[PDB]
Amino acid sequence: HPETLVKVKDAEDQLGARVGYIELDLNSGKILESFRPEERFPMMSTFKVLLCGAVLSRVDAGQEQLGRRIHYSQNDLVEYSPVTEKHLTDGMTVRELCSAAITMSDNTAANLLLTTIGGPKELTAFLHNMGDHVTRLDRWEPELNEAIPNDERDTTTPAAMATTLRKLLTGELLTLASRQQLIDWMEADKVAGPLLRSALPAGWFIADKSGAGERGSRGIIAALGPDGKPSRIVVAYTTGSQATMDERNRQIAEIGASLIKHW
Repeated sequence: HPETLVKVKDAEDQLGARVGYIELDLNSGKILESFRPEERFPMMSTFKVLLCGAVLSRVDAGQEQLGRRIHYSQNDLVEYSPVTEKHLTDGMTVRELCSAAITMSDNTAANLLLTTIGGPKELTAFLHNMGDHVTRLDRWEPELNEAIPNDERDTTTPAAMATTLRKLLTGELLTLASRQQLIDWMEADKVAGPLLRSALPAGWFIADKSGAGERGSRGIIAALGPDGKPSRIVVAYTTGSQATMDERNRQIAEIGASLIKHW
């Protein structure tokens, strides 16, 4: 809705930075709204959905098993590892690692999963071979969050991200069991509190993945819809703002409000 566009323009003016935005019908694939959909934005932790997407693709091929247990060291623990720091002795399964990566945004869990698939270059190769020749991951956690101006490393466009997410959740790439698993992990997201979920009415379905980085980097990707079933995909990014985390959350929150209001 045009009223959602002005909120994005409102967000742009108040934050003093670019705001990437796109709205996409989950079923048909028709873009309902798009603001700067061809510009690049830092992915931040939103890449962790694409990460486990490649992981599930390997699971389908038999190259990976969700029950496989991975042990790791203390030297592997990077900043913000709320789950993986608790399992140095017993280790964690691939399933548990993806759960920590998508629900808790465990940075160490993400790196461990990246090692399984062959690193960021292989995640980029994965996205490339599913028709996404725009999105690229170059670095590991937490270096991928640097968000240097005009740096195209670890970035994406709202359009590429939205269509990629749709193809993972509902596309022909992954099996039915894996599509359900990925959206289940997203539905159980714990660290997207003051965003789209803040404007989400009761009974509405949401499965998302938020992100935060340096230099005012904020973002979220989500499949949601009323009556407990997802019907649209929403992708929103921003970077460059000197604003606090609080306003960046509330700006994206206000964008979600008009989205719901003019559903």
